[PDB]
Amino acid sequence: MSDFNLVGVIRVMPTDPDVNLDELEEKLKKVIPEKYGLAKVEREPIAFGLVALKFYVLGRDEEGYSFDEVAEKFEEVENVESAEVETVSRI
Repeated sequence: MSDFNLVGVIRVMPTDPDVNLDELEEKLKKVIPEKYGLAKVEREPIAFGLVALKFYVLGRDEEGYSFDEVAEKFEEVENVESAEVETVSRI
């Protein structure tokens, strides 16, 4: 087929308000495995001083692709409190 037919949006919550965001994204973007693609990075700041990051990761609906997998790789990065897969959709 050659394209991407799925998108999984992973929400990452930083450990605390003081976390440098630009650096976080840059680190997370390179932790994204080779076969996945990036479609969009969004910031959703919250009232308490923190700002959640939303990654729209591209993949395929075939063995070998696991959005929970990249969420986990995301959780290994420093200053990341947690990474979850909010939803997955066909594209």
